[PDB]
Amino acid sequence: MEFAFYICGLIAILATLRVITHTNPVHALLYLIISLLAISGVFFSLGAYFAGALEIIVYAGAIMVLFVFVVMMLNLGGSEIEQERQWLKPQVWIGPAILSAIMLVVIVYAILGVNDQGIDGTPISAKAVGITLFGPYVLAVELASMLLLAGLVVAFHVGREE
Amino acid sequence: MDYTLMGKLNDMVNWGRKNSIWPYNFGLSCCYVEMVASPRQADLMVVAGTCFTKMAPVIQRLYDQMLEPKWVISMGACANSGGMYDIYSVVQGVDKFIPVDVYIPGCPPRPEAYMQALMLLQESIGKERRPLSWVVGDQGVYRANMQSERERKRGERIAVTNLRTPDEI
Amino acid sequence: WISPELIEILLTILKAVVILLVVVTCGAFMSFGERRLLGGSLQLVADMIKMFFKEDWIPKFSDRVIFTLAPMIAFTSLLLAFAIVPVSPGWVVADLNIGILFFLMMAGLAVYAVLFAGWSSNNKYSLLGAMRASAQTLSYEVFLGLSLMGVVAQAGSFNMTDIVNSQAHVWNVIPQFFGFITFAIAGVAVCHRHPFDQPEAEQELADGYHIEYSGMKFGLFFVGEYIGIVTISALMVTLFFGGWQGPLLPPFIWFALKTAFFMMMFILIRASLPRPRYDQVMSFGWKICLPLTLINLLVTAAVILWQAQ
Amino acid sequence: GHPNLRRIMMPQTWKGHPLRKDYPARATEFSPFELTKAKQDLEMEALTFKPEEWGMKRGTNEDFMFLNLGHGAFRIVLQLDGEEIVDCVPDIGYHHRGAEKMGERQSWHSYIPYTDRIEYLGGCVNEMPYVLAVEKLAGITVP
Amino acid sequence: TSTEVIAHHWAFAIFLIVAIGLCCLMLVGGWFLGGRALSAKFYLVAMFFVIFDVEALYLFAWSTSIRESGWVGFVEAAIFIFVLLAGLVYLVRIGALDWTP
Ligand SMILES: CCCCCCCCCCCCCCCCCC(=O)OC[C@H](COP(=O)(O)OCCN)OC(=O)CCCCCCCCCCCCCCCCC
Ligand SMILES: CCCCCCCCCCCCCCCCCC(=O)OC[C@H](COP(=O)(O)OCCN)OC(=O)CCCCCCCCCCCCCCCCC
Ligand SMILES: CCCCCCCCCCCCCCCCCCCC
Ligand SMILES: CCCCCCCCCCCCCCCCCCCC
Ligand code: SF4
Repeated sequence: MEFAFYICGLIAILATLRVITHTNPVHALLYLIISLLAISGVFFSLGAYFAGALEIIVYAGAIMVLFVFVVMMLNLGGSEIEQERQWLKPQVWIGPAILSAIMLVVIVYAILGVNDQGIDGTPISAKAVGITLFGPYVLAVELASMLLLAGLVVAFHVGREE
Repeated sequence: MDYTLMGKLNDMVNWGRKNSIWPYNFGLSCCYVEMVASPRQADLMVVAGTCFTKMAPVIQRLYDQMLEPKWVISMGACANSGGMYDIYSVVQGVDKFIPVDVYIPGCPPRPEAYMQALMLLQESIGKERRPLSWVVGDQGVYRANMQSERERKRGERIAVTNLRTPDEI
Repeated sequence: WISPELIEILLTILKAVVILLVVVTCGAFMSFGERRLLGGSLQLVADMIKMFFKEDWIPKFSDRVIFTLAPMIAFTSLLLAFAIVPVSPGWVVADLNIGILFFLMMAGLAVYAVLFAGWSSNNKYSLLGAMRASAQTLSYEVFLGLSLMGVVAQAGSFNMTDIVNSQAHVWNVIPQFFGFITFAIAGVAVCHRHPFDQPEAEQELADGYHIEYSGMKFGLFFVGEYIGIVTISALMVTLFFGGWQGPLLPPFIWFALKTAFFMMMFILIRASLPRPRYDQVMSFGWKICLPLTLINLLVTAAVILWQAQ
Repeated sequence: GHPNLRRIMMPQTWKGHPLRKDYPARATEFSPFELTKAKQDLEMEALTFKPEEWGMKRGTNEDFMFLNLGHGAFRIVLQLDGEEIVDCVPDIGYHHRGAEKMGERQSWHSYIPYTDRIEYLGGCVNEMPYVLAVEKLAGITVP
Repeated sequence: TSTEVIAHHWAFAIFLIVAIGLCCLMLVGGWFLGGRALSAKFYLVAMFFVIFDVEALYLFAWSTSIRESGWVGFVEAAIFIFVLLAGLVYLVRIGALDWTP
């Protein structure tokens, strides 16, 4: 239950590292789906079963389908960027990578030194998440519906063809 | 028997190819509507009609889209040789430009003639040797020079004496 | 090296692999049954030999990874979605607490087969046709889950064996008739079955995504298609028709009889019910089936909370 | 004054007019050379489609799309506003057998099978007007 | 840490591994053997699927605990479902979901 967590975390890290340093959009989305599967494996290794279930049902099964759908619709076949590839020349990526490494080392220094009994991995089932969702989190559910309705309206208003 | 340019599995492969044949029926002309799958999935091409000069390229391209192993059956005198249309706009035979494995005379042949051609093709497939893999062994196709059908059936054809007279149905 | 935990885990491994081989062989047998009704095992073996030894050709202007990955998805998605179905007491592959949620993950991954095949088939018409097909499958996967959620509400949990045990007295086809018909429609839509076989037939600027797939990848698509309807029928049995529960026959016999009956019913409505239009399919889905699932879930919740003393 | 006087039976790159009396009826030698040219122009036809070599107009408005469609096999070029047909020209001549030229090269008796193979579903219906016209030429009244 | 749960874990692992290995090995056998020689309504329907799938996941969480939430949870989910149906009716009526205008 720990070996699965470490191997899935390593797979997720390597997959998003390949995502941010790739040029083909479909390959980037495929490696992104691979990392989402890995992070769902991370969730299942921790006992958050419902989180992994919604990770593959929705994140790697609805949102990334929309990203792939848009990629095929706009038909990116080397529109002046696949022939340039600025993110491989060092003057574009060394600076932001240095800044990100500094932020990572600051956050990691914050993480260490914090008391840790370990993660038990006890399965928090979907019925407990459902009880909490419609119990002490009622307005969160109703206004998450309101938020998704707002997103529906704005995405229709922008993206319609006419 | 002679052939033209470790053993039991070859017979197994031949049996599998022989019993599973997926046709691509080329319409072309009236042999098609007598006798009645993408070309990528089909392994047998049945040319049934006149090879016109305007759609010889269509036949050539749809033959080139198919994948090895591929066999060709030519039904009808038009696809055999040009038939009765020795004329400017007709290619005199589909074997001018694609290799044909079985030929059927007739204008049109019966559907049972196409069944007989399928049996002939099945025997031809069963008695040939092809490479098992593209990395091991000879990468050559060994077609067998089979006994001709008109010399095989010569004795019973010559032995015919009397037929029914044409004044009855 | 003799101990009965090792013996037990080897028996469960044997049960899982036996289930897997029976599923793949029943899918191949259904492929031949549909080919024949519209030695037989010798003809299937000869077909498999032809697909093995024909050359697997990849287009030069096509991505190799996506083209190779689409039939693997089309097979493995519902072939792994079968793993939650209990075919007999003690003969279930995995007793997951997510269950039909795991089935929903596999359906959501199954849409990627159509999308990937359409993109890797370097053709505008094939891309448009597969994009219409993926739009239809999304439009029916939008309510597949809720059509199952009615039964989850009645059983009270996501586990498969719990649903089967709640189907001890009355099978949920009788209370959840609308959930049953919506699940049947969405399952027949997800696996690309008739009526919704080829949505590109309504327009000549679109072509099928099965084209340019030749030989063994085409065979992967075919066997995965029939395996997908194997597991759709088995899930319909275990969610609406008692699973393995019956009065006289042994439980596996009852499950097999129900699954075979739904198999022939799917063959029959391939053979009988004709073709609707594409906009008719979209309108029917988005304007009938999703509100039907919502109203059925509300009525199910009201009935459940009414019958709670 | 004809709007588009192009070839309808022969391909556009055809030399000579086959029904003239100095044009030979019989088939010339086959060439893989010309065959691969005709194949390569059939492969590049969609790329180099010029919609006035067909009588079309307003070619790419720019919402209009030109397609080719595949009772016999023939092509028809379609001009579309979305899914509505604005104009279409059917490309025929893919089934041209030179039957009238064969009429000039068979005897009156031995041309009868060729009359059968025009409108192949007809058979004797296609046989009938030919023998009726030959019998008009021959001064024959049949019983 | 019972023998039944570890037996089921190993059985599920063997099922997944043998299934993916069977598909991969059969593709490998196919490749190795044998000789050689757009419209924006699609975005609209995918977007609607995404949004309605997230509201579906909310109902997924609700349905497994209908008994424990009581009538108050029924009222909350009825408000949720009514908002969802109002959005669906809005999309249908203003022509977002009409495929042939
Ligand atoms: C092997 C080296 C790498 C080889 C290439 C990559 C292959 C995939 C590697 C990752 C997935 C398999 C990892 C190994 C899992 C083996 C089973 C295991 O460890 O189970 C432990 C645990 C069981 O559950 P629990 O009840 O919590 O355990 C208590 C123990 N009594 O289990 C759990 O709690 C959950 C287990 C993890 C979640 C399920 C599996 C997720 C799979 C994600 C795949 C992502 C995509 C990978 C693509 C690779 C190729 C690019
Ligand atoms: C080319 C390869 C691409 C990648 C292919 C897949 C990679 C992984 C394959 C190897 C998997 C090894 C085994 C993994 C563990 C199996 C057992 C398991 O999941 O146990 C954990 C848990 C048990 O739950 P339960 O027993 O009910 O409760 C006990 C209390 N803790 O059960 C769970 O948590 C169940 C939920 C996890 C189920 C994961 C299923 C696989 C997901 C990936 C599918 C990939 C589909 C193909 C590729 C798609 C496109 C990339
Ligand atoms: C289409 C049917 C698919 C079924 C897949 C799983 C098959 C499992 C077979 C298990 C056989 C034993 C079941 C328990 C004993 C009861 C029956 C005994 C006689 C067979
Ligand atoms: C335990 C039995 C209770 C029976 C009576 C139930 C009905 C009365 C209480 C209803 C409370 C509903 C609260 C809903 C809040 C919705 C907020 C929406 C914000 C947009
Ligand atoms: S051989 Fe005879 S029947 Fe066949 S296409 Fe030619 S004219 Fe028609």
